[PDB]
Amino acid sequence: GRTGLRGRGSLSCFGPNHTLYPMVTRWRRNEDGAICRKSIKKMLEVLVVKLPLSEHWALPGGSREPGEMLPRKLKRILRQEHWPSFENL
Amino acid sequence: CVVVEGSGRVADVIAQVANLPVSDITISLIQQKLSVFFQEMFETFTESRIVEWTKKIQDIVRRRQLLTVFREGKDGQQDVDVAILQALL
Ligand SMILES: Nc1ncnc2c1ncn2[C@@H]1O[C@H](COP(=O)(O)OP(=O)(O)OC[C@H]2O[C@@H](O)[C@H](O)[C@@H]2O)[C@@H](O)[C@H]1O
Repeated sequence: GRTGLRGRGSLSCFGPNHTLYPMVTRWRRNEDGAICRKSIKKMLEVLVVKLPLSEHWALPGGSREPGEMLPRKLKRILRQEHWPSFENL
Repeated sequence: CVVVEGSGRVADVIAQVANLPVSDITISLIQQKLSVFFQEMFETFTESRIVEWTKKIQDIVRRRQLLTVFREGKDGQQDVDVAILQALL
């Protein structure tokens, strides 16, 4: 539809600017190791980042300007260097 | 047998399933209502205990003649006597 602002803005190029948002999920265990329980469903854990000048938690997702290292474009400094390519595999 | 409402763990889970039809008991519904009232030891329940307690609650709420709830009317909070008399009759 319409947004109200003509132009490119702070985005890279026109149209879509393609990016990949990976998410990691795992279960939340009790002191015993069994799954903690809600009223009906269960408890889930995600791994999130907080940047020093974002004041917010967000997903470690990067712009898909590089091919496979776009999660590394989110998480080269975050995850690893060589084992990062292994986890990318 | 008269059960008293608003009292404790087993009393509430019997009193909730009082006027329900006998086929409407689901083994999911049993552990659902169980783990909220047994919230201290809710994780200590296994499936065999759930099916045993479901069978017992089924065979109890079948015989609707021999059971009564106190209902915890709580506006007069009259006596046990008004409950015990109807549970006699
Ligand atoms: N979907 C969104 N929801 C909320 N805020 C957003 C979103 N997308 C972008 N922003 C905000 O827009 C601002 C500019 O976007 P980018 O800088 O392109 O986003 P990013 O590169 O992921 O963040 C860079 C981070 O580095 C710090 O220097 C800066 O404080 C920023 O938090 C950022 O502060 C970011 O918080």
